[PDB]
Amino acid sequence: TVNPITHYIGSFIDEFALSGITDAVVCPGSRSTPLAVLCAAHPDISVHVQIDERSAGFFALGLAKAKQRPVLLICTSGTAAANFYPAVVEAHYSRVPIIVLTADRPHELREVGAPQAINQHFLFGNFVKFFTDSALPEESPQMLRYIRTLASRAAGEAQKRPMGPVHVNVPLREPLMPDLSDEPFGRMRTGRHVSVKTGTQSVDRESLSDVAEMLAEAEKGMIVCGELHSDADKENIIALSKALQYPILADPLSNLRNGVHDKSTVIDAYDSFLKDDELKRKLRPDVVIRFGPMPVSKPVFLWLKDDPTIQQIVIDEDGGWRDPTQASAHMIHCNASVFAEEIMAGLTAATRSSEWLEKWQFVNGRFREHLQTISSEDVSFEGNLYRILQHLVPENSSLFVGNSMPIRDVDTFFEKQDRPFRIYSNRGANGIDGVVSSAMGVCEGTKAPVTLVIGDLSFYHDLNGLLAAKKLGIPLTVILVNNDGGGIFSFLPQASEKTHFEDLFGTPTGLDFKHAAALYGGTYSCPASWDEFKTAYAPQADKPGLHLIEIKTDRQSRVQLHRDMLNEAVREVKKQWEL
Amino acid sequence: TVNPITHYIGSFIDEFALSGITDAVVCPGSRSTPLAVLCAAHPDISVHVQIDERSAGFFALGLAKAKQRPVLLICTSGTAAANFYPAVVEAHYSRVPIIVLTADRPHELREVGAPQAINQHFLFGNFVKFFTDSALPEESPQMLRYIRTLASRAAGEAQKRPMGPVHVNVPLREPLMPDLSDEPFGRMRTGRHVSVKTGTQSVDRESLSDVAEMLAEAEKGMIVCGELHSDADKENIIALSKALQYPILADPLSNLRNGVHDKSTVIDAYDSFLKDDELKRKLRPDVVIRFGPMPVSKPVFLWLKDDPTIQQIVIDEDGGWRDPTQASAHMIHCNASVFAEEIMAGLTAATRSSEWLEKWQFVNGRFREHLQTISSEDVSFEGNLYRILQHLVPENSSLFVGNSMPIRDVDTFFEKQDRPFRIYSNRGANGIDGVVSSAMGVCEGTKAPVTLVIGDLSFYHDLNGLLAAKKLGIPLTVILVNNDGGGIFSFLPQASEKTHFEDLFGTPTGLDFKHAAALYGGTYSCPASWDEFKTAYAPQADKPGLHLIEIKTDRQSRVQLHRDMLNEAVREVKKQW
Amino acid sequence: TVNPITHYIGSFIDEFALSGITDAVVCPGSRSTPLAVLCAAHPDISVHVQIDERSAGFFALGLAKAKQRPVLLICTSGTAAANFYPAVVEAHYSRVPIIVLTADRPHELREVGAPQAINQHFLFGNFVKFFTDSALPEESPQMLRYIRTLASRAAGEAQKRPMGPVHVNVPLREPLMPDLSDEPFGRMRTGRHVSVKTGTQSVDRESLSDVAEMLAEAEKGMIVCGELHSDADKENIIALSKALQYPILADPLSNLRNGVHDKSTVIDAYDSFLKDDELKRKLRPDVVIRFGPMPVSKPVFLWLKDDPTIQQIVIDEDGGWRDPTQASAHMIHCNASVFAEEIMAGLTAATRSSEWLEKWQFVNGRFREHLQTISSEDVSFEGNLYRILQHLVPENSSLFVGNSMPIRDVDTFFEKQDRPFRIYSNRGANGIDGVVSSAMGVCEGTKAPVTLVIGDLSFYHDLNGLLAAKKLGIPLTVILVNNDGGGIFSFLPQASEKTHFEDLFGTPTGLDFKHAAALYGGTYSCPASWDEFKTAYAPQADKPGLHLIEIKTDRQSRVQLHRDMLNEAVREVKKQWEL
Ligand SMILES: Cc1ncc(C[n+]2csc(CCOP(=O)(O)OP(=O)(O)O)c2C)c(N)n1
Ligand SMILES: Cc1ncc(C[n+]2csc(CCOP(=O)(O)OP(=O)(O)O)c2C)c(N)n1
Ligand SMILES: Cc1ncc(C[n+]2csc(CCOP(=O)(O)OP(=O)(O)O)c2C)c(N)n1
Ligand SMILES: [Mn+2]
Ligand SMILES: [Mn+2]
Ligand SMILES: [Mn+2]
Ligand code: NA
Ligand code: NA
Ligand code: NA
Repeated sequence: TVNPITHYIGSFIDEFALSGITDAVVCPGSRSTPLAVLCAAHPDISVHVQIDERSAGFFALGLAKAKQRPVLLICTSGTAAANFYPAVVEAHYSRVPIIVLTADRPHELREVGAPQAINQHFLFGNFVKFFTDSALPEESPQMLRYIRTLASRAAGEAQKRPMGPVHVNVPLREPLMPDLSDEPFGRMRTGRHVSVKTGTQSVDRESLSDVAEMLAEAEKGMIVCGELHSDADKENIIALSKALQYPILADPLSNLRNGVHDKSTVIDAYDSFLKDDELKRKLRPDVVIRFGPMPVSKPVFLWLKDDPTIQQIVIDEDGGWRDPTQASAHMIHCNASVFAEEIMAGLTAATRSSEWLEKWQFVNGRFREHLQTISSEDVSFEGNLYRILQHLVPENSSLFVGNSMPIRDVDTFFEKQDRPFRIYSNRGANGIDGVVSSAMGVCEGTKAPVTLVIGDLSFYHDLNGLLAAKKLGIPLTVILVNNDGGGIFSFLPQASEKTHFEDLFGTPTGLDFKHAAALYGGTYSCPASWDEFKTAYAPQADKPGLHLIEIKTDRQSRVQLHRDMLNEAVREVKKQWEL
Repeated sequence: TVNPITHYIGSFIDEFALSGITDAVVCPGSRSTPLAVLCAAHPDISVHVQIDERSAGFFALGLAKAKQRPVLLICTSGTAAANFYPAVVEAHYSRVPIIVLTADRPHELREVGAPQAINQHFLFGNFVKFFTDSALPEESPQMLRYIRTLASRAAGEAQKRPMGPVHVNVPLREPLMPDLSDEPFGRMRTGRHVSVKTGTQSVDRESLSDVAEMLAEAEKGMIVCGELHSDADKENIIALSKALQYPILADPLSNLRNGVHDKSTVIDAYDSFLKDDELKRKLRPDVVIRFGPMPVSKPVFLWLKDDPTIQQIVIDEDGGWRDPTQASAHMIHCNASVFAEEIMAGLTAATRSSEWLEKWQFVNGRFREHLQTISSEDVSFEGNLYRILQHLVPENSSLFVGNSMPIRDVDTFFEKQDRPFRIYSNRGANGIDGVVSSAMGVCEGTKAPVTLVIGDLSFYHDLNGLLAAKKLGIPLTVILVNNDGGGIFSFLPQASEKTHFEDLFGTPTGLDFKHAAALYGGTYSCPASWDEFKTAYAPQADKPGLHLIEIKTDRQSRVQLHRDMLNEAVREVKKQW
Repeated sequence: TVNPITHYIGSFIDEFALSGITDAVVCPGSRSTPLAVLCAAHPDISVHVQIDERSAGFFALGLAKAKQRPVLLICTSGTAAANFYPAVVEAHYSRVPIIVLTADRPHELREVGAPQAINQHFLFGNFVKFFTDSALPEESPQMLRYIRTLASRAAGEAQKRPMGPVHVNVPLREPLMPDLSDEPFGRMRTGRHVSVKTGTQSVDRESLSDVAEMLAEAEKGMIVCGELHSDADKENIIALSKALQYPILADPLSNLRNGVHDKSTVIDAYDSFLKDDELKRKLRPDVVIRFGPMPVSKPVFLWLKDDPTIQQIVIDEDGGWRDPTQASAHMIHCNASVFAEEIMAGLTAATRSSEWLEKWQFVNGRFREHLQTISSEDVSFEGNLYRILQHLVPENSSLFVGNSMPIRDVDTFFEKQDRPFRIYSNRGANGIDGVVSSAMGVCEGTKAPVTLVIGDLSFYHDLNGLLAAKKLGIPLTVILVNNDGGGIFSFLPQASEKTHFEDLFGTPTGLDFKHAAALYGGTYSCPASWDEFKTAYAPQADKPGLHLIEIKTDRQSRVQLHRDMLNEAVREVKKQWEL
């Protein structure tokens, strides 16, 4: 008897391959037997095996995040699928295309207390934009058309704007092993069963009129740019700002701070200097153009929120609604490059004055220049790491930035610079979970060196993710910023309420992470100065190697030091202004 | 200028305490500040701080599994809550009561791209029997009544049969820090705002007629008994099987293989000998009574499923539907003790024939007796562990058993004995996830020694759960069964196909676990013999102390040796006959 | 002191008006007080009061279908909202924008057995693309920004492609009456709080290459056009068929059969003649281009489904996936006009051969000519009503076509003609529910005459929808095709199993509908010939006026007369073809 799984799943897997899927992250199980095996057999899909399904999730995340096209993510029936939940959520908010396949029992064994079986229908709720429970396998030509169409449709839904996770629950009946000598991947058509052509979203010159006029009329504007992934969008946003002569508050994930592009318009110190009331009044713009999601900067958020008379224009091609201020005045569902090209074409020919832009460049330059006069030697002040690391991230490598303080410190401390490198971070939901695995995935995805900057609780959180270093031979340099607990919470007003603060917020572990390096076969460094940090820090991607570089820092004293440093620089700016 | 959070959340947490909540498992975060601070400040609730929310969830699972009453599980907004999903699923199917509180942002900050904010409504779907999005804090008498009522209700729901997880999403608005010096816990009533009294379920004399008739008139019955947690139900199920003279196929989770109760009726080798067609025909029963969920034994499942003419009577007080054979003939939603007694009170004085019982005892005695003559010295054969460890587990302690082969090996090799101890396992959904933390929770829950028997892939899966040892000073003995990979898959007929087997199923980590022991401050042992295993093995609960005992075994040769051993004790049974 | 509801809900309703809402369909209730009163008081919103929520829902459906922009749909707490489900489902599949607002009890009165309170959270599941449970009313400036933003957002989501229903559940605390003397609609800005600019989707020249290339090369192509709304799209689809010389199988809902456009390419008898295997064999195309949802024609479906080697190109601007054949070869997520212009731009100037097209025009013309010769005098044969009615539908009016046989008969017997009028049908889910109220709403919507052709079970189903005639003074001409039961089931192979058929499928009512006309103050006709019909039939929209025109037909003999009549025409075609 032919087993219907051979050609049904064969066709399913083959069609994903035809769709451009080149990678599959697979977690072991018996029930998922045919999905796994057939991904392995298929010559166009590379299989990455991961034991911990939570890490597996964030690994696929990182992979897909790197290439901006989907990867398969496969597990067996039971709590295995439930473990994907954190990564699916992050993928949903970050708009990362993932195709989740979960094996399931057939109907006669569901909802009746069979071993390892759970309700997998709509498991991920609305975090996935497409869900289906595939038909029990069948061999008819009509059902093979159905299964290939399902695969294409799933891949198509993942890549369709609001890119995100999709979910196919795959019930499978016993005899699970596909017959690999019976052309399981056999096709009827020459190429793709169905090719899916998704498109760009545009808003025309005319409906854009209100916005063009307010931009034509406002000398005082600023562009706020969060996470960016498109080169074209970056070139065009930069061009747009020169045409308007508006400064760009550039979030680190925007990657406008680091590159050979023109940066005269780029402002990198705003998170610090905008905490001052007086500089805010001075730099208050009449109009704001936002690109991408909200920047990391809390002071930019508070600024737009607490001053709603500032007219915000929000550009989001995907047509979502990302504006926690409730104060934005225009929500524009337009490709960033189309939007910028249209505005530029509508402006008059006269080069605008750069006076307004100069105020910003003045405040920014004077801020950074004063910071330079303040010592960065002390490795135990957490801030200094970033003041040093910015200059050392090798050209064309990736920097994966942990949540909690590291993404805030990168924002605070990274100045604009001429060397290309990519900053990545899990900013859809800001989890400290699966960060190691995301960085691992990014590495698989880019095939270039990756540095991961990460706090100790986060590191601990995804210790399991280090398995990929050896098991998959994935090179990674981890900069572990270890202040033994949750350093971010020291910034809360409630940090003085000391009877509970340490138990419930500081939460130290006391862990010696050199044992984690050994566990996962990585090398270990614990530099006591930047000279020896520089000697230790050498990311690479030519061969396997896990390098843990641990920096011990003092969370109990960092807040006052941090604030004195910045306040002192802000104070200097105000003095220069008065000259 | 009062913060409404002070008394609103104060009243919320205080009421949980009034309901009998004594433990809160708490994961750090900003938005959950009042939840965590108030649990900490309240004199009746012990706080257990966990960093890894996935671990935290299984830690709470184990705590509530040990006590059969709800604990609080708390986290802040975002992917934190999503990390509770695996434990919530297991609690759902194991029927473990847990009250999940997830901090959220307020409305003006939801669904709008705010930092760390996710859609938390109905987060766990129907794995939870009760969900609500609680009101934004307000301090009026009416809303304080509402909030106290919600806590009790949440508590009551988790304990209402099918016990299980419940979820309250708690949106909170800045000023987050409650004012501790302003009587946050103040009430209007002397005790509980609302006391919830749930009850036992009963089916009456009449409705049990057809069933009590068939049992009376059937000589050839067996009782299948999986996981049980009731002392009364255990006694009565035994009483019952004496009155009828039916054998009891005791799943390890029934715990009927290890206690002071009478065990003449208890059968423990069935999973092994029922693999033979001939012994099955000899011992084919007319009627089967089931208590608890499905036993671990696949052969018992396949028996009832492939011989549908065997009449099954399934007893389930919770009214669930656990029977993947699709062939049971009576589903009875009645308390196990009430059912047993009603069946017994309707039996005549006609002292029952025990030949049928004796056929079972014969087969069990002969199986065990022959196996005993087989050498157990080789530490590298996985089965031997359980053959030795059975006699070593301290009295009044707990053995937590990992999924995959360990629960199966416990089934195969644990014989009935008089030494009392409890066996636990995550058999709701058989995950290899969070097993270490569940054992950790059981230890906290019982304040008695705990031994965890776990395979290597599962141990790696919840390495992070070991943090509880130093951070919470919970003692634990871990017997790490390391065969470097997924040993269970070797039993599959598809293990023969070699090109992919190892990659996709074997999946070795090659991890050296001594480094893990160092990481979490545990003492390490790697005994080459049962003598040094004995010296190393010393579970205790008086002080902190993590002990990792690694047994290296060979999965490549394990199956063939396992089958020989067993097929030989079966052959020997068929001859003694 | 002040009631929060006054400015909270006031700001909510005012912002909907600022969004473009001009109509609110409202159902009475106590808990929905502020919603209904404030809509009533607002100068830009017309309130339409419907008692039966199910009718209300379909009425809102027709109103929004007519104008292609959203309306408010409002009811109190409880089963009232559950009665919107059928309309919401139809709006979802038909892609009709509706903003559904449901009043609710406050938290302290929910899930605790309070009178009339049900769980309204996610009431409509995923039939709505946006749902929220709004905050309890508050008066703070931040919450008035939140609620105005919510109104904009709800409106924006209903109009955002795949247009459809959205749901806001509105919990309200008692004292419910807003203070109308305290400027409930007061703004913080001049004009819209946020303006939402949706755009259009385009695929660029380059990713259209393969499809353009195959279309330039395929002589034998066909365009299949289902429900259309855009005038630009019609013009461009027609232009494209001439550039390519492809016939357009024009579904009645394309409205390509009844307008001033060039119809030289329009094929109208395909549903009939494509039932024949030999004509199918002769007219088989290599490529198919689909616009709009699937047509009504079952024969076209089965054709495309059973010959998967016919290469289909489906254009769907909204990004959905409408193809029940599982056989399509390309899904293009692109504006139809844009797609059309791109293909035309890539075509050479060379004369396109018209022989292929002439085969189709020949078949169609011969079919229709032979049908001309078959008499239509018999008012008891249902087909005839449509052969007569097509020339009688007043120019610039609407024909709303009931589901079941009417839509099929319209497809069968409406030929192309130069007279303009619009045909509407609820083809989203094909329900026989709410058709009257839909019609009523199309009349409110177009401010022009509406004719409704509907079968008797359907007409019975929404008898309540006729209240809108008296109560709301809406004129409607109802052509009631009464065959006493489910006429359509006679085409089933199972109409022979007489032992259960009449009981389960025929389902006669015996109802004398003149009582219904009387109940609702309508005038009644029962024409015995087409002459009496031509005399009674006079759709208008200047005054109130409900006209019920009943046609009694015989479903027992219909099928054979129908099939004989069409097969006769088909056979004439083949004869003619041989000459
Ligand atoms: C999965 C998850 N759980 C909890 C949180 C709440 N949270 C935000 S920051 C933080 C502490 C992070 O500590 P660490 O990684 O050491 O960085 P640090 O604060 O020391 O810079 C926590 C627990 C979260 N963001 N994600
Ligand atoms: C969370 C989860 N992922 C995957 C599975 C599928 N599964 C069942 S047993 C097993 C292998 C476990 O290996 P180990 O703990 O070493 O036990 P062994 O098979 O060697 O006895 C797997 C992957 C599961 N049950 N749960
Ligand atoms: C709400 C609903 N219920 C049932 C159906 C199934 N259905 C399709 S046609 C039909 C019969 C309708 O009869 P009628 O309106 O008299 O038109 P006729 O069939 O006589 O052409 C039914 C019940 C449906 N489409 N919608
Ligand atoms: Mn830290
Ligand atoms: Mn193992
Ligand atoms: Mn009818
Ligand atoms: Na492969
Ligand atoms: Na406490
Ligand atoms: Na009005």
